[PDB]
Amino acid sequence: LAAGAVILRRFAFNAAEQLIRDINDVASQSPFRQMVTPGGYTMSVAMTNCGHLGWTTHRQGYLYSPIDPQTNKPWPAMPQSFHNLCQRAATAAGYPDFQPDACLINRYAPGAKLSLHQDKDEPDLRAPIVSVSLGLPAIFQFGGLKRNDPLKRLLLEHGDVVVWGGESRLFYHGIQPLKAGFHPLTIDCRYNLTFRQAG
Ligand SMILES: [Fe+2]
Repeated sequence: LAAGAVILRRFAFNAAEQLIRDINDVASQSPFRQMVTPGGYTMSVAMTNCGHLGWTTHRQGYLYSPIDPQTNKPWPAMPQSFHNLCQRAATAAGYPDFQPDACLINRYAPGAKLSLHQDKDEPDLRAPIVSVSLGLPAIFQFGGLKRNDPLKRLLLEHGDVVVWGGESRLFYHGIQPLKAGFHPLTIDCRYNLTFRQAG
């Protein structure tokens, strides 16, 4: 249970193949890189973006930038398949006016994790985040408004779409070490797209 969250399991199953082709297309211009946190530690989750803006780490913290700091080129345009799926997901959730300008693509290798954090770099925290999972299953862990609040678990599998709105939007969250295994479309990893209204 998560207030404001609309869980649409296997919603992106049909679009999955095209999404993976489009991730590889995005990755050819802006490669997956394990971003260095402000404290000097490399993240285990490999990331990249597409859209006008893109999430990245820098010296003084976290920010959205229209430029990829590794390639020094802008982030690739958001694929049509990405726009179409996010629009369908958002509309089904009660947000037909949601128009993302940023999509953070997370790649999880076996054992890759993401510790507890909040997504608060966006200007309007009332605007939801559309999460699309592809490939190997992962355990999404979440608390509440505070970091010491009781942790709940949710498995996110291939094609699972969640629209994190309302209270759920501000929840402290993370991903547990990705269990090893096989998936027909991604081989040995998990991909996660998080559409954001960043401008
Ligand atoms: Fe997050």
